[PDB]
Amino acid sequence: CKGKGAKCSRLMYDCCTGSCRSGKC
Repeated sequence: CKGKGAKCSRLMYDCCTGSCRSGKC
């Protein structure tokens, strides 16, 4: 996963601090 506002995916939600938001957590 990753920190908020970091690289993300709305199919993985590789956001430690949240969900994905158009490729940014």
